[PDB]
Amino acid sequence: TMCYSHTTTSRAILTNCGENSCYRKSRRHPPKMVLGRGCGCPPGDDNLEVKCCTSPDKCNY
Amino acid sequence: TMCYSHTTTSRAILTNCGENSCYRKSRRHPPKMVLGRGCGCPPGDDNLEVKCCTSPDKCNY
Amino acid sequence: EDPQLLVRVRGGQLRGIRLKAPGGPVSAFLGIPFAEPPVGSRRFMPPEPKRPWSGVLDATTFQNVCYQYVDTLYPGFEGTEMWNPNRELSEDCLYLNVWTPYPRPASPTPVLIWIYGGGFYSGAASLDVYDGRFLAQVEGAVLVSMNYRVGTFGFLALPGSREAPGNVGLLDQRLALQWVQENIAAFGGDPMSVTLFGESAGAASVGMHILSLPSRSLFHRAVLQSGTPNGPWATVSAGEARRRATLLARLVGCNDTELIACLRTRPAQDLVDHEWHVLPQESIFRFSFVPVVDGDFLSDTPEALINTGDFQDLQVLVGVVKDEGSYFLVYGVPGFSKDNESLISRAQFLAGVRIGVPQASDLAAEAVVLHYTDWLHPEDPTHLRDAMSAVVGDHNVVCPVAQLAGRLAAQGARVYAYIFEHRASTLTWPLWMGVPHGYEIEFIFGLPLDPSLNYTTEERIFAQRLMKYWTNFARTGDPNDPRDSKSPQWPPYTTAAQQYVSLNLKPLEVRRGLRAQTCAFWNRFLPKLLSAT
Amino acid sequence: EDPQLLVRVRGGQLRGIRLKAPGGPVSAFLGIPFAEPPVGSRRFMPPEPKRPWSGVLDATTFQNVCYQYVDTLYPGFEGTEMWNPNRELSEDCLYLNVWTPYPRPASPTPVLIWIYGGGFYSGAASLDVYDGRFLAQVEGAVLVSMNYRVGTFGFLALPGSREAPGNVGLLDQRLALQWVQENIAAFGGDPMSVTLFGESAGAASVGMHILSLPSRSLFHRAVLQSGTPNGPWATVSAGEARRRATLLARLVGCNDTELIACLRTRPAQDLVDHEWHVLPQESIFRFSFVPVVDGDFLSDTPEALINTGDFQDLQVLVGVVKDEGSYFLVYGVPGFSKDNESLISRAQFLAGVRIGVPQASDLAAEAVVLHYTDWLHPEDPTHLRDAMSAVVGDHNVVCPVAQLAGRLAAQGARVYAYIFEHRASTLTWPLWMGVPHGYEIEFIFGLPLDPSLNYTTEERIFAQRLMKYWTNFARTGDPNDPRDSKSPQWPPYTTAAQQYVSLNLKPLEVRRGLRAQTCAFWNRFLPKLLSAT
Ligand SMILES: *[C@@H]1O[C@H](CO)[C@@H](O)[C@H](O)[C@H]1NC(C)=O
Ligand SMILES: *[C@@H]1O[C@H](CO)[C@@H](O)[C@H](O)[C@H]1NC(C)=O
Repeated sequence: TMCYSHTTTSRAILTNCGENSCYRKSRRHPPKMVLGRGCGCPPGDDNLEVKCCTSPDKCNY
Repeated sequence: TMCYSHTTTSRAILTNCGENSCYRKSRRHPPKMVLGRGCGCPPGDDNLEVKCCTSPDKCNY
Repeated sequence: EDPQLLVRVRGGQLRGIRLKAPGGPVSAFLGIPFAEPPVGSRRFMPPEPKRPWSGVLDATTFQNVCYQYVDTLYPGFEGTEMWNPNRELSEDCLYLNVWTPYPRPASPTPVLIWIYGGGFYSGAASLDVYDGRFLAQVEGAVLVSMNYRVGTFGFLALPGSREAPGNVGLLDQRLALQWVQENIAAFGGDPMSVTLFGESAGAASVGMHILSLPSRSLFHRAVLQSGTPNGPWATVSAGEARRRATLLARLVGCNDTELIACLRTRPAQDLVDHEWHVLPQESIFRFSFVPVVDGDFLSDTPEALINTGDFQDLQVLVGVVKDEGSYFLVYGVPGFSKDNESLISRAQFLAGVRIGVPQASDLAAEAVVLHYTDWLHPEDPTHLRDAMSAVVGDHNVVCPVAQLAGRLAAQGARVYAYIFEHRASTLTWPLWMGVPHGYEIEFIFGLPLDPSLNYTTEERIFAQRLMKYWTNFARTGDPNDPRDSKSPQWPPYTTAAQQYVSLNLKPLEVRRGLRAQTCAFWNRFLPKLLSAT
Repeated sequence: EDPQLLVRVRGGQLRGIRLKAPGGPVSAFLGIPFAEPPVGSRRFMPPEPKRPWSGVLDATTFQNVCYQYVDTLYPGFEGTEMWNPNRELSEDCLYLNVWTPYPRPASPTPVLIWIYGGGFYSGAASLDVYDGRFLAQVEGAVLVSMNYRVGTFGFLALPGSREAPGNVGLLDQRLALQWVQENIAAFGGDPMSVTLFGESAGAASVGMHILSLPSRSLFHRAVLQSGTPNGPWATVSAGEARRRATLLARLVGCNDTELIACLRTRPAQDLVDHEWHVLPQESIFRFSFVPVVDGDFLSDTPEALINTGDFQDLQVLVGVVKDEGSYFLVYGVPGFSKDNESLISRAQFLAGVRIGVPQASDLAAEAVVLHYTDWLHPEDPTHLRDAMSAVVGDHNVVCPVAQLAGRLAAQGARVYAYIFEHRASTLTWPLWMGVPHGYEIEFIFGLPLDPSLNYTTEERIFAQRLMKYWTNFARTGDPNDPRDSKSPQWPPYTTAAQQYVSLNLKPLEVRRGLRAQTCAFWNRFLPKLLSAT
C-alpha cells in the first residue's frame, strides 16, 4: 500500500509499505501539528494521536 | 545543466544547476574517496581535489 | 570564470553569478557567509563574525537552511508546501544573499533587506517567493536577505545566563545588518538607503529592531507587513521563556550551564521533535520559542518601548492582509477544513473562541462572544464561521497593527498604513479563506513579472505598481510618484483621521479608522478585563 | 491486528508481521530495540540495555541505520550502490531483527546470527542481500541480525579513559548476542544452536568474538567469510587509535574527558565529514576506525590470542572468494577503472605495490615485486594487472585466512575451509574483477530462490545447495548431508594436508594447500623483514 513517510524535518515522500498498516503521528491538542507519517502502526501517548489505516493508497493522509 | 548532488551522507541525487558549473569533491591521496558533488565550483585544499565541469549533464560524475 | 561578478569584501573575494530576469541580466551573490558556523559549543550562543577567507569564495548559489520543522499538514498541497525549506537543513546556516542589477551602477542605490517570516520556527531566504531577481532588475534596487537562526536554536533562553542568553535569532539578523553597513557599498549599495521590510514573524523582528538602539542605527526606514513587535505572540516573559526551556530540557533527557551543557550534546532532530510540547494551553497562532524580554536587547516589553520612544525621524509602512486569521483555523479549531466550507455551529464557535484567545479566562471569553455574535442571527453558521476567523485576525494582527501605528504617529514618525485586499487568481486555499496570511509577498516581490509564471495581465500591471510603492518608499519615504502619478495620493495615517488605503486591482481608495471599534475592545478593554481575572 | 505474531520478550510484548516467501509465509520481527539510544552524552560509551516498555511494541519494519558514510564513487552503478544504507541515518540505530518460519515451531531450532560487513565504517542488516526471508522459510532456521555502531561513533577510542573506551561497536553486537541467549527461545529458537556468521569486517568481528571469553560463551559455532581478526586492517594499537582520535578531534575544532566533551557537542555530519583524514599513508583496504587492542576486550593482539587459545570444542567454517583484492583497486591505485580492462604498466605496477602494501618500507616493497613479477614476462600488462590485484587479496584476506585456519586446526578446533569461485551471471563489475569481495552473500542468503529475481536455473539449484551447507554446519558442525549426499565429502582442513573445497556450479572438488607458497612469504617472511626495516 502506498503511504506517506516523513519525520518532523522531512518532506512527504511516498513509500510502498507493502501489505501493512501505515500511520499519522499528530499532536493531540491544538495546534494539532503533524509530527510525521510512516509505515507500521506505533503506540502514541496522550501527547500525540496516531491514526492507522490499511487501504487505500495515501490513506495515512 | 543536470549534475549530481550529495554530501558524505546522501545518495547521488540529480539537481538542475541551471547555467552554472557543478563539482566533485574527492580525497586527494588514496583512497581517493568521493566526499560529495554539487552545483557551483568551490575551492578545495591539499586534502581534497575538486573537479569542476560545465557540460554536459552528469559531467560532474 | 572571469567577468565582473568578482568583489572584494572586508573578508575576501567572492564570485557571483549572472541570473537572467524576464527583462534582462541580474547580478546575484547567493551564499555569502557572515558568521562563524554556530555549531558544537556555539549553539544557543550569540553569533560571531566570519573570520576572513583566502582566495575567491564561490557565491553562485544558496547555502543551507537553518535546521527547523517542516509542516506536513497537507502533503502535496501547494498552499502549505510553498513555505517548506528548499535546501538541506543544517545549523551551519548563517549566510546572506545579495542582488544587484547587471551591471552594478556607479550611482549608490537604495538597499532593501528582507527578513523572512515563519512564526519564529521556520523560514528561509532561499525560497522562491523571496526572489530578489525582479525587484532588482526592474526597479533597480539592491536587495539583501539573511538567514537567522529560528526555533529551539534561535531562541531558547535561560535569561541571566551567559550560555543561552536568548534572542540570538535576532542577533544573527542584526549582524547581517552590520555586514551591510560595512560592505553593501561595494555592490553599488547606498549605505544610507537601507530599508528593512518583513512579513509576519519577520515583520515583528523589524519592529523589534526599531526598538533596540544598537540595532536602530543600522537602517533608516522600516516596513511591517502583517505582524508587530507588540502582538500577543511575538514575545514572552523572561520567566516563561525560562519555563519552556527547562521543560524541553527535561523532555529530552536533561544548574543552568549544566542544563545547557546537556542541551548542546543533544541532536537537532531530537530538539526539533520536542518543541511543540512546551506550549502550555491548546491554542493557535501561539508559538513556543520567540523573542523574550531579557531587559538587554528589549530593555522592557515592546509595549512600554512603543509607548515612549522618540520616533520623529522614522518613516514607516505598516499594513494588513484582508483575511488574516483564516489560515490558522485549520490547525485545530473544531469544524474547520480546507476541504469544505467549514460551516461551524454556535456550539463549536464557543470552543473556537476558547482556543483562539487562549490567555483569556471565562468572563473575557464571554466578552469576546458577545462582541462577535450577531444577536439578531446568533446561530447563522456563515456569520459564525467568518466571525471565528475574525477573532483570530483582529486579536493577533490587525488590532495590534492599528495600535503600533497609532502610538507611532503620535511620537512624530511618518506612518503609512494599508490593507491589501487582492486574492491572487492562483490561490489554492478555498474561497472562504479570503486573502490569507502571507499571500501578498508573491506580489511585493514581483513574481507575476515572470512571463513563465501563470497569472493575469491585471495582476501583472498590479504587481508592477505595488513594486513601485515599496521602492518609492525605500527611496524617499512617500510611497507616491511625483507629478507623473495616479493622482489618488496615499495619505499618511494621522492619529486623528486614521486614513489608509486599499491595495487591489483598482486605484487607491482611502478609508478612515482601521477597525476603530473592535480594536478599542481588544487593545483597550480586554487587557483590563484580563488583569481583573 | 491479532494472529500469532505477538510475543512477550523479557521487556514487553511485540507484534511481528507475516512476510511471504516464494515458498510460503514467514514470521519476521523487524525492529526490536535492544539498548538505550546511544545519543547525547551516551555516544562513544558502551551500549546500555533497553529499559522495558509498556503495551505492545510494533515490529512490522526496519529501524534506523547507524549514522555512516555513503560511498558515492559510482552514482547509479548497481555494484557500488547495492551496499548503501536503505533507511534514514540516525545514532538512534541499535535494533536487531528476527526471522522465524510460519508458524514458529515447538521444536527448538538452530539460530543464525548475521553480522554485516562494511569495513567498520558502513553496513546495515536492513539491506536486501541480508534478507533472512529465505534461509528461514526454506531451511527452517531462525536468523538474527543486529546493527552495531560503526565509524567514528562505533570505534573512536582514547584508551584508558572511561568516556571513550573504544571497541563499543563490538560491545553493541555482544549485547545482541545476550538478548538472543535470553529471548530467542521465545521464537522457537534453540539457545544452544547459535551459529554466528559474517563477511569482511563482520567476519572479523566473529573472530574478534571467539577470542574474548565474555563473548565466546554466547555462541557455539562460527563462520568467517572473507575476513579475519588477525588481518593487517582490522586492528590498531592502543597508541594509533589514540593518535587518530586526537587528530580528528583537532580537525573538527576541539584533557581527555575535555577532548571527548567537545566531541560529544559535535555533529554526526561533522564527524563523518572528517574521518577519512586521520588515515596516515595513502593506501587502500585501510580503514580509519576499527577495533583497538585495549587490553580489555582484546587482552592482547589477535595474533597472540590466536597463537595460544584453546580451540578444541569449536567448529569453524572459514573461506575466501576467488578474486578478493580486485574490488579496492578502483579506489586510487593508478591505472585501474571499472570502465576498462585496466591494463597497467610495470611503471604503475610499482606504485601499485607501494599503496596496496603501505606499511612496508622500500626493501620489503622490493621483496613484493620480486615475488609477484614474472621475470620471463616482467612487463606483460595483463599479468601485471592480475598480479596487482593478487598482492591486495593475499596481503589482506587469503593469507591471513590461511593463517587463522592453520593455527586453529592445531589447537584442536574443527576447521572447514573453502574458496567460492562462482561469478554471478548478474554481476555489474567488469570481467577482469572476477568474483569480488562480498559477492557470495547474494547466494549464501538464498536470494536466487526468489523467482522474481533474475538469475539462472543452475544458480538457483546452486544457491539451494550452498544454503544447505551453511545450515548443516549450523545444525551439526559437518557441512555434509548424511547417507543422502553428493558423495564428494567436504574434508576438514587439517594442518598437515591442508585440504579444502571449491564452491561453484560443479560438485565439490578438493584441493590441498591454500596459497602455501605466497602465504609463507607474507605470513612468515614479510613480518621479519618489516621488523628489520
Ligand atoms: C469539514 O471537514 C472537517 C474535516 O474533515 C470536518 O471536521 C467537518 O465536519 C467538515 N464539515 C464542515 C461543515 O466543516
Ligand atoms: C582506464 O580508465 C582509467 C580512468 O578513466 C584511466 O586512468 C586509464 O588510463 C584507462 N585505461 C586503462 C588501460 O586502464
